[PDB]
Amino acid sequence: SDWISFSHMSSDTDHFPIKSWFRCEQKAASRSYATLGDMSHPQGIYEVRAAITRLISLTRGVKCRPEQMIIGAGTQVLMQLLTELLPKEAVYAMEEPGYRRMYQLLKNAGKQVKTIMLDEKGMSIAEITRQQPDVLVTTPSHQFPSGTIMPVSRRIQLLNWAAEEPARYIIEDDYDSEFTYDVESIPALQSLDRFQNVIYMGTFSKSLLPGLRISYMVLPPELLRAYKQRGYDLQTCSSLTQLTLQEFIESGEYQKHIKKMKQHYKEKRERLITALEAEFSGEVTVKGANAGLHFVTEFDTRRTEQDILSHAAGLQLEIFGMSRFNLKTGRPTLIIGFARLKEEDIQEGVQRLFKAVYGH
Amino acid sequence: SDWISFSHMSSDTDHFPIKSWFRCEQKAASRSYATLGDMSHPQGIYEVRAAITRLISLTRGVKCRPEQMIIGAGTQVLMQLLTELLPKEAVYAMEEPGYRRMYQLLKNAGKQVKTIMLDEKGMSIAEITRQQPDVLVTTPSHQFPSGTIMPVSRRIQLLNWAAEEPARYIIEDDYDSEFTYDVESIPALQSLDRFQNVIYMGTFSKSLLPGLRISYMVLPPELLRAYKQRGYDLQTCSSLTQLTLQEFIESGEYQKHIKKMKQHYKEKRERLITALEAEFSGEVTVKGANAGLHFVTEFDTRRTEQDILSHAAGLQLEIFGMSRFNLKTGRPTLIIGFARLKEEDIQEGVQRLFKAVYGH
Ligand SMILES: Cc1ncc(COP(=O)(O)O)c(CN[C@H](CF)CCC(=O)O)c1O
Ligand SMILES: Cc1ncc(COP(=O)(O)O)c(CN[C@H](CF)CCC(=O)O)c1O
Repeated sequence: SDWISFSHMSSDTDHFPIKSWFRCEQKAASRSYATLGDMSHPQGIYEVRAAITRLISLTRGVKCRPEQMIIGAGTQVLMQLLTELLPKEAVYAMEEPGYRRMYQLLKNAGKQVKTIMLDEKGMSIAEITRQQPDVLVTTPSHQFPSGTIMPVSRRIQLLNWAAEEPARYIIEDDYDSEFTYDVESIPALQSLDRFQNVIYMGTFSKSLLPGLRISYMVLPPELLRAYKQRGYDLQTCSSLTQLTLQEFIESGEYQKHIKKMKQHYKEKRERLITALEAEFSGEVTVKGANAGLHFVTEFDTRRTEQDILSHAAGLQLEIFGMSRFNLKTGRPTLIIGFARLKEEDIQEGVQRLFKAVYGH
Repeated sequence: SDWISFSHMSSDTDHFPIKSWFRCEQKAASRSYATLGDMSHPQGIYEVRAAITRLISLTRGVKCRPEQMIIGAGTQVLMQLLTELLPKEAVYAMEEPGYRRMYQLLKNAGKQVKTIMLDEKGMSIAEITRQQPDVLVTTPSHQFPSGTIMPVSRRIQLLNWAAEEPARYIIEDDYDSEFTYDVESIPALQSLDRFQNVIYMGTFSKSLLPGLRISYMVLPPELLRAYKQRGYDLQTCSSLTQLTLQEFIESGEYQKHIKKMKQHYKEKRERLITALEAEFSGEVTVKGANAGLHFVTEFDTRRTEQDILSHAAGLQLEIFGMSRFNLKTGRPTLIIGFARLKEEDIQEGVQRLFKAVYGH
């Protein structure tokens, strides 16, 4: 099987410093072996939380203390916990299109979920004003899946909405925030907030490996107060993985890895986009390519979205359609992930994509 | 700080084959490295599930197929999932005393939880008959915390109750089931069932390390059918830890480890009990010492339970009281864990316990 992946759900393994990660694991183990016989602190190991706290403060401008952070064996399990801290009758609002898994979670939890359309600045403040939700779920760095980078002006507008009335919350899902392309980084919503109505959520799945299972979220003082009154929660993220992450960060291996990958991802994205317009002779529209590890491609073709997806499968091309992210009409659109995609598979994979779309 | 631990929440690190575990990790990694770039199958990696399936079939007699198993980053997260598969208005029944964390979870989930007292055969079938619950939560191998081993006759009685009426479930929490002392092993409730009304739950926290975070549960066909209709769940247990566990088991390292520890735990328990009656001159009543990694000690003393716990702290002795496990009166009773307890700390720790109980 000679498969080529344009999947957004896969990550890079070719350039991941797996030997350094293991060497960090050995060092952390031989240093904190005796602690492995006990269960971790429910919020996660303090030193690990402190290591992440410093990191996100530098890279995203996030203001927090380690006592506010909770780890974190996946965004969903943390989101599950978060819904139980927020008001039970809270009305949730998600981006349309958006993360369907998180949508289905909220629906299955008996919560009312409203869908918010997007403009060129991302999540529409006009629609939020109209539908009047309680909790916002947004992806500022790189809108999942449209890829729109929410500008500061829109970020300020959401912050104002949350601040002008009591019991309003913003869940900043800062997924896929490590990378931008020929545009500058923008501070997180949580950092621009003059108050404390933002829950910041992050993950290491795209910067490290998705199989590692480490996420985190930062609670506002009152929500943190509600969490501590539980007293029955147990840490879900592995202790070995926590201590390995701490060493990986503090040894400087993480920053060294990120520095290497921004250049790698920049070059690969450039080649892929160049190859796309070359093969399609400019008959492909690329959207949301200024950040993240995926972008969107629309096609002027007589074929439907599943006809394309079907042919791609027969051509051994792993790809997903944009209708996957509909929560609640025009040219067919696909999502193109280039994290796992090997550089040598670019020209071949783009040729296979052409056949899946046009036929020949 | 020269602390001695009688804690039931700690595990053995002195005799854990940590170097073998890492060597298993290296072998599994170099063999399945490419899979680390993708998220695991939501139920867990199939080969890992199959490895656990064969294991529990041999040791506990559990009848199941890998398709029925779900991993599994902790019993609580699996129990959380289980409450969402079972009927929403299901009335739960737990052992009194029992696992307070699991009790608080169910209460926080808006579920009605009834408490069932114990007799010499464990969870009272007479009280279950009287209170008429929907779902039973029990710990047959070693009752948490009383330590009573549920005999087959009582196991059969619970199975009959669940089978004589529709929509009745038994959650077999087979925690602390690896070890018995001078008594024979008893097949799991799930294995003795002539039908399929039992959910079998297990963990590797006591056989391996609690920081590893690997648990599992086996669903009945209909409950499995309800799980698959979700389609939004993500695996919470680390992929590296899964693949390491598989290698650890299949290489024969696990069986070799268990064989070594049963002899270790047997000798240590014997010495501890011998030391207890020697120091206390026979004025200590030991209960529930035929299995598990802890037993119960009652004391004829004028001191209350927290006076004892307080003095133990000042004497640098980590210990917990039995009132910790009350869900909803006589001689003070403490729980004595001997998993982490070093052999050289037995005589000293038992002397410290005497001072905490009697004063001198
Ligand atoms: C909106 C969003 N926030 C966070 C994550 C990270 O979750 P975690 O690693 O468990 O912390 C994802 C990633 N979701 C998966 C990407 F591979 C699945 C995509 C699909 O269902 O199309 C995501 O979309
Ligand atoms: C009844 C019961 N079933 C399972 C587990 C194992 O859970 P997990 O490792 O996450 O799979 C425990 C262990 N509970 C902890 C033991 F250290 C805490 C004890 C306390 O709260 O007293 C337990 O009591």
